[PDB]
Amino acid sequence: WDSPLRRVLAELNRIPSSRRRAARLFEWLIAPMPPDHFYRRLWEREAVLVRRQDHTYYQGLFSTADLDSMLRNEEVQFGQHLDAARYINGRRETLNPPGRALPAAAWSLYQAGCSLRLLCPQAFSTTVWQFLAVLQEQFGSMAGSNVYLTPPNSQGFAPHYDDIEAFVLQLEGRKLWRVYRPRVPTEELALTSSPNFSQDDLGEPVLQTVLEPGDLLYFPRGFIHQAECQDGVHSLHLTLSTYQRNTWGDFLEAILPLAVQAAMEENVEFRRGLPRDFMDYMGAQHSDSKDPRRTAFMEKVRVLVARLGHFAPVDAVADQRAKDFIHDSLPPVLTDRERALSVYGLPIRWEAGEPVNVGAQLTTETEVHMLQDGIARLVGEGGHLFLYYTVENSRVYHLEEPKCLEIYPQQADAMELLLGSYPEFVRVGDLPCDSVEDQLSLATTLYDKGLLLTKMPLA
Amino acid sequence: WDSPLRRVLAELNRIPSSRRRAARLFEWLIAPMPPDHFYRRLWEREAVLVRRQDHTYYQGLFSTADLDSMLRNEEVQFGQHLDAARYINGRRETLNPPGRALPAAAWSLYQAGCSLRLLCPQAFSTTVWQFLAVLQEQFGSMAGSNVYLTPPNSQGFAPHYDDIEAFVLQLEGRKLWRVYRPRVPTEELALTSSPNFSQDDLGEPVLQTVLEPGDLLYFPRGFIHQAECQDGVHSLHLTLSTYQRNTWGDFLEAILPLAVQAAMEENVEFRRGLPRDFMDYMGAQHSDSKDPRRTAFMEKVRVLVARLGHFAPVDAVADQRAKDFIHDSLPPVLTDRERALSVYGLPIRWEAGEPVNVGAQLTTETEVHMLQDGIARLVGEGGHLFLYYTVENSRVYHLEEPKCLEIYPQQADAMELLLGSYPEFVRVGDLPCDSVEDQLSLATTLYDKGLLLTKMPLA
Amino acid sequence: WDSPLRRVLAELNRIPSSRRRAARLFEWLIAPMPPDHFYRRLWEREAVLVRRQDHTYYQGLFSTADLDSMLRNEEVQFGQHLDAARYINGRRETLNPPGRALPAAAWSLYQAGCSLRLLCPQAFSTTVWQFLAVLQEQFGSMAGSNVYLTPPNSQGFAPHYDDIEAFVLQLEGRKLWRVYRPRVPTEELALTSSPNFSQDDLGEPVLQTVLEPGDLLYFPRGFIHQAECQDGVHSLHLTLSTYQRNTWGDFLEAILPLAVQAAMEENVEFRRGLPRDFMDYMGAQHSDSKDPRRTAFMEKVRVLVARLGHFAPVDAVADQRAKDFIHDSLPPVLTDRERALSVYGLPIRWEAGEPVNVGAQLTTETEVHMLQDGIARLVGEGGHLFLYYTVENSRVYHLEEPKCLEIYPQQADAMELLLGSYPEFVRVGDLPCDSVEDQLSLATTLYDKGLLLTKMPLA
Amino acid sequence: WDSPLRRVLAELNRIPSSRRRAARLFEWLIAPMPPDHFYRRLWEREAVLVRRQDHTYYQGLFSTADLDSMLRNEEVQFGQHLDAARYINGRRETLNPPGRALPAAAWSLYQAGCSLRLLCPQAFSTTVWQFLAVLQEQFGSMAGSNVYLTPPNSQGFAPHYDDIEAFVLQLEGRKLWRVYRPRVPTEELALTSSPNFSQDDLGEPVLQTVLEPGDLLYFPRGFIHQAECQDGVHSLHLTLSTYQRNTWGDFLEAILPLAVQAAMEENVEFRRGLPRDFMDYMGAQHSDSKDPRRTAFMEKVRVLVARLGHFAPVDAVADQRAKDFIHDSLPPVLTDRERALSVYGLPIRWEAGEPVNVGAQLTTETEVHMLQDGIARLVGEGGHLFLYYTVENSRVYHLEEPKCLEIYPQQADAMELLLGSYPEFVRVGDLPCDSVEDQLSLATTLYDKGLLLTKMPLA
Ligand SMILES: O=C(O)CNC(=O)C(=O)O
Ligand SMILES: O=C(O)CNC(=O)C(=O)O
Ligand SMILES: O=C(O)CNC(=O)C(=O)O
Ligand code: NI
Ligand code: NI
Ligand code: NI
Ligand code: NI
Repeated sequence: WDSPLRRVLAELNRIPSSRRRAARLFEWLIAPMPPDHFYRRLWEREAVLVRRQDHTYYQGLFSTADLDSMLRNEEVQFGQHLDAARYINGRRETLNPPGRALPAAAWSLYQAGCSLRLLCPQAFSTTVWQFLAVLQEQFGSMAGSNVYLTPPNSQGFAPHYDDIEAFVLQLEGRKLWRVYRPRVPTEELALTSSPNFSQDDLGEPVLQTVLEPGDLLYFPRGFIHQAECQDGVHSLHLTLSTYQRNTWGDFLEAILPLAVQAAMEENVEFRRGLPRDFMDYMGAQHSDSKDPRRTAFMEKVRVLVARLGHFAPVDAVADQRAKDFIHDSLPPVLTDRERALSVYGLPIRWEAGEPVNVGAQLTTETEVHMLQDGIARLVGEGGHLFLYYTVENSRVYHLEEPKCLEIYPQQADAMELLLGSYPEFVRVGDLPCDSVEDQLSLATTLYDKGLLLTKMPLA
Repeated sequence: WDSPLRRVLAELNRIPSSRRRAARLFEWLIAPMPPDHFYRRLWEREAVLVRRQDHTYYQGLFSTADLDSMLRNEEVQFGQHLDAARYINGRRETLNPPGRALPAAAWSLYQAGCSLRLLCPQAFSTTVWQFLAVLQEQFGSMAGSNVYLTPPNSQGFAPHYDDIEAFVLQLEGRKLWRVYRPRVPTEELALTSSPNFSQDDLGEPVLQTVLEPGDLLYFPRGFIHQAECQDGVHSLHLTLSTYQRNTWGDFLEAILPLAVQAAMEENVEFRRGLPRDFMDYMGAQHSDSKDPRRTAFMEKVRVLVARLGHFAPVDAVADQRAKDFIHDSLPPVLTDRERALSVYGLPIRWEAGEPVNVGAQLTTETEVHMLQDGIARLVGEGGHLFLYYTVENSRVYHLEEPKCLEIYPQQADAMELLLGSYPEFVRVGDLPCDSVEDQLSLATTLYDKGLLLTKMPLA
Repeated sequence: WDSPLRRVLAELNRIPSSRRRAARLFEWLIAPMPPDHFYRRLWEREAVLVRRQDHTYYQGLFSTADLDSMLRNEEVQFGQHLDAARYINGRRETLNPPGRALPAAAWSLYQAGCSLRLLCPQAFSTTVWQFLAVLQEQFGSMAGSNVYLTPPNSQGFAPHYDDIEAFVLQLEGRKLWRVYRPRVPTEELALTSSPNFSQDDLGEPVLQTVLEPGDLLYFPRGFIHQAECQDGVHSLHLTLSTYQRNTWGDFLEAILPLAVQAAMEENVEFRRGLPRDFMDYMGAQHSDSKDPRRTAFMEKVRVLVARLGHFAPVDAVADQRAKDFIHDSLPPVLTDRERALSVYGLPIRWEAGEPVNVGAQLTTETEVHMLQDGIARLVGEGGHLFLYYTVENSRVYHLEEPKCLEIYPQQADAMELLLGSYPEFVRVGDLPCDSVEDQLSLATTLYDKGLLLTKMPLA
Repeated sequence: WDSPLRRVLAELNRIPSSRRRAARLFEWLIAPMPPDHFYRRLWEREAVLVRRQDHTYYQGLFSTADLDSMLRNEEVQFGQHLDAARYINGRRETLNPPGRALPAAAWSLYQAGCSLRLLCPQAFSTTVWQFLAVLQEQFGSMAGSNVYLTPPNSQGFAPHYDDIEAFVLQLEGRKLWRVYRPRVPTEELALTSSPNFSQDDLGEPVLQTVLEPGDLLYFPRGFIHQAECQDGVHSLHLTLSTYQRNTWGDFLEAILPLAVQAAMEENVEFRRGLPRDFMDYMGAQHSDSKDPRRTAFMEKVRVLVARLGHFAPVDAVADQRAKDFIHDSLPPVLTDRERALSVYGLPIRWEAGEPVNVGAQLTTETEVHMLQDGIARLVGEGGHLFLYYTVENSRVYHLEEPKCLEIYPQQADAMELLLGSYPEFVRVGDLPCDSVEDQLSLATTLYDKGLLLTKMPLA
């Protein structure tokens, strides 16, 4: 009734800092490999196998039993929540009947040699939720997961790459995995998922191995992979994915239109007229021209492009990606102390015909900090100040719109101070505001919204 | 019956190249100032006044009498075609009753002190159309016009700047003009039109002068200007306009997103993942962060942006701007020769119950060149090659959608040759083509659309 | 140079009432057959042939020569303006090259046996305009036209029926026409155009005849018809069309949803709750049920539909249809008298630097009547009162948007009087308004818009 | 652990027929008054107070304790889920802070003086879900409910009337209600919710009582009502609501456009052209006319409308409303026996390592019937046969699309049979199909979708 995993979880509960929690969990996830080694040399470059030598490593995360109660007690739909898949004679085809996915239907598909894939494990299981909710804080990119249940003597899926950084957690059974290097430069760190491939289309595997429970297998986006079950045992695995559209390229995409517009507003060379007659030497039809105006034009394009770095709003865009990450974020999993010290742990309830324990209000004396570290971001838009937060997000991606509350200019400095000083308590009375009304109102607002905690329970 | 203008038109009819006709008329427009001096020093830099000392210079172009017949014989509409406005006691009013602009309404508005503005003189005047259609060819930019009639002792419009390069042709009467240099760096070569300014907002004119018929005033976008009729005499002028959104910045706007897209598809530095914690040091909150990872991130942006220049498809963007110019352009004005030697000049008509003078096909002995030099442009899009042309455009702006015909790859070299050797004749049989048929095919196709003239009439 | 057509138009210009003009021209159009006989017994009932015995009857209306000038001097396009079609071996081919329809393209198509179909003759021909604009006034419905030119020894089009009442006016040459009664009850007075039919689909013609210039052929919507040119001569005809979607059913479609909505607002029977269990006895599955609640339900539906007649806003729907007709209508063709006595005839012009002949205002002594009888209609919408008018419409269908001016409540009676008493003159001072100022101002507005004429010119 | 409510549910769980269950529960709901009396003279006419003399009638349904838990354990939002309302000094006020509804916020709004309205108790409560699911089966119309919780000495909501038939169940505390007869003819059986009224707009009540636990207070749409908590005690009630837009009027709205369309296709008088001159005597300007042609037009509009009943597709519209109802319907509550005899009862599951308890397929000897009576409906669209069902609906209104499966016509008569013949069993081998493959495939299909039960479990 215990695993390394239930222990690491019990551990996370005791570490006060969300930042520290995430770092710790990631260490665990890849142990004995050190994070720092992994991130500096292996991540995005190398396929990685961690032979755990433990069969009980991930016990308490997720299991086929979990799925079977899920099909029975939760409204799981084919195509929305669960897939049914078969690769045979170099040909894959989905077999989801439309509508609800009942055990009866599901298990019949298993018995016919269809794998089952559950698209949002974190919606229906609180242990996957917590796992992902913690790890996303150290990835600075949303982490989602798919759970893959493959029957004996069969392959579910075709060889292919994905558009995310993959962590395969083997959960039950065994599977033969083949992983390859990218076939060409343009497939390295591929931007979008590949078509399903055929076996002719592949080279040699860089890594071929039989995974077993507790084992972990990681490979960057672009690394083609397949996986089969061999001798009368099955596979269960959870693959954890992150880093979707989180490239330098995606950063520039957002920076550029702004930079050109800043440059055109602020500097008259970007507002000058094109030549009257550039059409006489620019264009496909003239790509071979030896007119020297051609090479002047090119050279001016190149410097003007270069000169836009100076006008790029790197900070504003970082904030905008921060805002999208908040929106993308799973809502936080509280420690017991965190809940107990917050609005969620106030003991006010309904007891025999009335509400009992109206709590204390917060005073200048109350000491406070941000509930956690990875749940809020302050962002300027149109000369206004908004705090976006994760605490009301659903455990389905984007099920809620992005949530935020205004921060008035007078309260700005205090908010920045709060965000920047987690996890160090601070007197409400000591927040850098003009009045005492402002100090209270800020903290009250933040406390009521489930963003703040007090050193000692209000009641 | 004769004027400097009617002589220069007659002269244009005898100059065989449309390139040369355009150069000549601009030379005429600014005479005696040299075009190369003007474009090298004054264009985009400085207001310019040309005291013609010839009050007949522009006769035949446009007169108030034309305006009057126009109101009576065409469907001229307030708002769409004609504004009537009054500047008094520092306010700008607009008095456009809705609907038709009859002579009776228009002339009473004028009698109450209203200035009348014709928005598209070139829709109702063949002499204005021809003027602009020739000039657009040596501007590389659409040339617009507006005609302004002001009654004695009034100002129609409040001071402002325009977003276009303006040439003011004083046609009747006299007007006192004031033109000011740009007030501040950001209004030099301004991007968009000004609001109505008050006289408290102005500095000192750089030029204040009373224009008389025949004179010319030019001032760049961003130069504020205002005008009034002074004692006992009205004014008519035509302002010729061009260079709307035709700047280096506009070219960059289109280039950038293509460039970033090509860099991501072609180079993995762009495909690399952002740091997992850039949010810790980047954002409005960290403007003044000493952290060594901010300056290293900023530095990388500046170098990646610089590297986009190597990826910029400059030629394809030039073709896209050329295609928009073809779409923006007035349909061409043919010389007597160009008409006679083209499809428009074919003698074929209906005569006494049937068609007669049914003409000869072209042969491989037929000698050809493009009908004019500013009527067509070859553009590549999505693997295919298209010839966009102006000969079916309307004298109303964008009343027609962009027009083209497909050029197959076999025919591309011949097409490129024809565009590039205007106005030298080429035997159809001497065209780069893989077959005689291919030779005939392209020539026939271009002749029928009115894109081609033969050395001798087909009939 | 004189023809029965040119005489009847010269006659129309001397008939002071537009109502009378419209009735006169229809009498002419079907002479010697009396209109009252035609509309009582033949209209919507029978195909009618009128052998004119006068090849000159229509001379002046439209000729193939007019088509030729129109291809050359107007921007006539294929598709938009002009179809080129061929019917052979039982198959309708359209051969419209895209773009301009120059004479050379069009006549070669005609020489390859294509007929040409001009879609909006009234846009390019003032005499067809006049013809249609006059006739619409006695149809109560838009009068459209197409011109069909067919070469010798060919058929342009497959047999078919159209959705309009058709009048075929043979202009040149000869054509062998066949017209068929409705093949079936459901095709009598058909609602929409037919597909192209083969000859296997056709019964026996009710009329088969060779038309010669001056003849007329009429047949109702749903009568199939086809036509070929036979021994070495061409044909040119003009088909006049009208009564598109102008039925009692069309009137009902609009009446019903207003009637139901008023019944529900004004009477509680319509508001009561359906029977809690009607689904047990009503539905396809209970077609042949015997439950006596099914037949009680059916009888309640029959009585409630019946009762909706009492709530039908018949007059309002009449006005909406009239407003649609105002929008649909061609702009009016003024007699010389009407032009002289209106705002269009006003002699104010620009002359040598100045307007001249500034004419008097209306006074309460001016006598006035509406410019014509079918240029305006007063329509109540949403508590306000609007006068919709046709004088600013274009000769292209719906090229302008419906046009009205607000008629304030105080002016209603005067407006109604004017509309209802054309063509009797009324002194402005005799109009039913509350003030003299109100009398002058209604009249001035109408006059200025071109809706009114004065017994004597204002100048 | 017992109440009249749990007994009637326990009673309900032994009644084999869903129809009978629904009838039974409604009887219990208004006990001791007979349904047959209520529906025949009370429903839609009268206010109705059922004094229960039994404070424990509804115990088990919903309590303020259930609310508290829900705030605490479910993601309940202000606006979407909960409302916080205060009626004071004659003004309604909404006091919802954006976002989540936590006990803290909720109970302080309670103690400030706000009522708390829960807009979808059936989403969070299984008992209320069962209640309504059962009742809707005997309303033929969606049953939905709101729970209102008002603190002592306040009023939450101003006087108003509603667009539904209301059943107020008093659950806790006591409220003094006032109900009113409709104020005027047009308010009787009102179509849309009234505005908030003042105590001026009101009349003198028709009913005025202090409600008490176990009581019920019914009244029809249009009936005004307000309700306060006087000295010393709170209120908790659940109002059940139905008959939103289920009127004769609404039936006719859907019937008519199709009636006219059918009439125009099937009968030529509905397709005959309007008079050419109706505009001369029809329209608001002629509402006074004495033209006898007008009275003929009116009389003709009237008969044509009355004639539309013959063409009304009454059955098709019944089926469409039936389809809308299946879409609006709560998913069913199975009995223990229904569960056991269906696909949901199958004992199939994931034992330690494998699936086990694979049920038997069905055979021609299996005895089948519809899972319940109010869960499916056969509808014809475009000669296609679709069986719309409710078994996958959510407990949130229209959260899902209308769900269905296609009945092929070989199965048609068999499907019809089952629907018509519940709750009595039928051999699969006796179903009216051509072949045995059809017999089986229909029953299988219906079984796996949760639509069909077997006499004995398949395992
Ligand atoms: O005519 C005036 O008073 C103002 N005219 C213009 O602004 C112009 O020609 O561009
Ligand atoms: O002229 C033809 O061959 C066909 N004519 C028509 O279809 C017509 O006038 O309605
Ligand atoms: O509970 C209240 O105060 C008011 N309730 C209602 O208006 C209702 O049930 O319809
Ligand atoms: Ni994968
Ligand atoms: Ni200007
Ligand atoms: Ni026809
Ligand atoms: Ni209510």
